[PDB]
Amino acid sequence: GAMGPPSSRDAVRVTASAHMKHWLEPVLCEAGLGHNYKVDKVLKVLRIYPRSNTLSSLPLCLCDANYKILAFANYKAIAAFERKERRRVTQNLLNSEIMIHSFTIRFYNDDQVQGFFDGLKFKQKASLFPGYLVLEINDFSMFNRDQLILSNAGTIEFLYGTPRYIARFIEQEFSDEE
Repeated sequence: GAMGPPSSRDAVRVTASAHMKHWLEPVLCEAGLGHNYKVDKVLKVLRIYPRSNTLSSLPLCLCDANYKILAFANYKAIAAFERKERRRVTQNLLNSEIMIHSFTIRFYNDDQVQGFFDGLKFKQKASLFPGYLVLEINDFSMFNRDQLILSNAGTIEFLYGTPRYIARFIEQEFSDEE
């Protein structure tokens, strides 16, 4: 007395082929992104601190392929996931993979990151100017449906000591010259 028909004609086929790639290196050199730039890449988030706003999107910590930076999504980007998925993205949607359509570079200091997170303290080794690279998510979308975590984030280094990041954004101008 067998029961339950086979799943073939009624069911569909799923492949899903996507792997993490290093864009932090080429983006700052090959792409030379700066003030106004827009590229498509994958990003993984490891920590999120929900707020009373109940927008399902707030300042969170993410780790890329080469380094881990701090970033926050704009309301325009926040409302997007709500319309397309009508669910909390910060839960498991962000952890999987995200494709940012547009993003802008921003500098953050010890005080800025403090308020940005529950109380994460970043050491810049005695610095007056901001040495933290923070991105902005104006509009993003779910790239990979599958849920995966960046287990290689531990081996990844920090941008706080990267001479390239500091030289490209800080060494550009320091003295007022006036």
